[PDB]
Amino acid sequence: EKKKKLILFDFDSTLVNNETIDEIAREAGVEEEVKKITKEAMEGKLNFEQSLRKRVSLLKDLPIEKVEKAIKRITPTEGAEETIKELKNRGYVVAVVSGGFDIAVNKIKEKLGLDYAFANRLIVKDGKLTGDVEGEVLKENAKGEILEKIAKIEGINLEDTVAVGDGANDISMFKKAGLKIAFCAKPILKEKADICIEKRDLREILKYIK
Ligand SMILES: [Mg+2]
Repeated sequence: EKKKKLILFDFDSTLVNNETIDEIAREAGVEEEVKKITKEAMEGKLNFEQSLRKRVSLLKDLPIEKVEKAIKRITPTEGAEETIKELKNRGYVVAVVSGGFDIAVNKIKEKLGLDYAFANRLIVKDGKLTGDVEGEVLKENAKGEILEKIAKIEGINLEDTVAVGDGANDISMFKKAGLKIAFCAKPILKEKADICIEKRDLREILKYIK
């Protein structure tokens, strides 16, 4: 009869080792420029949505096959599946909320056995990226809105939620969460975290969760 907890994870650099957008940028020949903007966005120096639309536009015309080649290089962070299975083993609900893309996130949702997955989407036409991106994980308070929505669906009080993030777009998720864990995170998020983990193994979060 114990109560369930809801645990939300950020995708890029948290559940997986890579930054999806930077990997696709490599295939489009704009890795350096995109990497730089990604770093500023995660450090909180830029509005997230404007920074993402700017990086995605540099991907215009990339064939879908090259997008997949970049996605295939994405690997799960050390300890990811074991950690998710242990949380589910306790009866907890687990979700991934990402400013990244369904094309990468959908895969990991099934691979790791997550209950919820929210991400943006790359627009495609004639088998190539158009350079646009649309979705519900763009606005500054988007992740916090999703955390509240999932918690309501599950009947779980916000005090019983845990957010694990690593970038500035995880700040709104931290505002609503009962426990805030910064996983090998940028300074702007570490300032706001309850706990900061710097060892790159997702199982390290289990020590802090009953
Ligand atoms: Mg991240």
